[PDB]
Amino acid sequence: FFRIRYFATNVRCK
Amino acid sequence: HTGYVGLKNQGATCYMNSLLQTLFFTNQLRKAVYMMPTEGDDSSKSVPLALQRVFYELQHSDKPVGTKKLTKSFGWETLDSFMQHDVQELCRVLLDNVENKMKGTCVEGTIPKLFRGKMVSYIQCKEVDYRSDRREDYYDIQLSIKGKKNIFESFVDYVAVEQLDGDNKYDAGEHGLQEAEKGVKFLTLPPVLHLQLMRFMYDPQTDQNIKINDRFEFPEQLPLDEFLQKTDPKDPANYILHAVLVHSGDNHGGHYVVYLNPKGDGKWCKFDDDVVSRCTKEEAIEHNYGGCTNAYMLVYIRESKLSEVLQAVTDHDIPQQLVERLQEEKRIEA
Repeated sequence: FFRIRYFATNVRCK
Repeated sequence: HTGYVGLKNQGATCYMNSLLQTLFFTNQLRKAVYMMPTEGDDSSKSVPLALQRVFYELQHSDKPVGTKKLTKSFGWETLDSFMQHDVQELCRVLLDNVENKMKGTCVEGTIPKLFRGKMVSYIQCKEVDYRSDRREDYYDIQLSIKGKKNIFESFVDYVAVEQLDGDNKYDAGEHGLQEAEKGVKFLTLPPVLHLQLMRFMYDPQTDQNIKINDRFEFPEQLPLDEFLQKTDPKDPANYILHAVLVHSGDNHGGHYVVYLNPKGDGKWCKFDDDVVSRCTKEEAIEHNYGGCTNAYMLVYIRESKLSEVLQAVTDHDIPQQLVERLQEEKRIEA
């Protein structure tokens, strides 16, 4: 990720 | 000792066990999932058949239920797969495949009937009289919680009108740059309402997430008639709380548990993977507001459609050709 983002869980990148 | 059986924790599946219990107790979904013609599918790669086995095993097995063949079916066998997706993405993966499998059969259009809603998002110019309406569908709503005290305050922030003034004027095309107002309005709400609360945020500054453990309240009964455009009497948007998906921990530690009142009677249980236990209604609702343990997803069901969504599912609802095929598979495991 490279921007302010929201999630419902602890989402990580790939 | 609870009447309900849990799911095995076979590694790191996070929210999956919580989501499977939510969909399994969506009884109209469960009975419709049993109806899918899957006699000729491949057990290694058929996720509609894979979801049927988990649902049949959740209904019959006295021992904790395995999900290894289900995780393999939609390609999330890597232990990092569930951390690299949100809970709404997984639900869309399951619902897309059962709805595509239901195409052309007697239980076609189930998924849109339970989970689909109609949404409009507009842009209205202030000076000139130009408006760009945009109708689109949803199967789940993402609510903002930072600063917002309860679900009421997150729904008003979702519909609030944004001012497109300054160097942010709307490109109206032939009308040129124009001050405008953008917003979203709800047309219909689905009988089964999936609501994900944004309890997590990635800031780009530090390369890590951040958890909102701020207090956020949700009611047992949620009247949403105020936010509906063109409200109709004799069918208010009054919803009843069914599931509350809970994540406890910080930016690193985290455990995913779900609380559910199966029959819709307010009798709550905690589903901690393989351990299912009765719990107080306060532990399932008010203890999960936060302020750390708190909820990240909420499932509501319309009171009018409550009875048919949570209709009792008996063994006769499961087709015998399906039954014989699953009990086949069980015999070859031993």
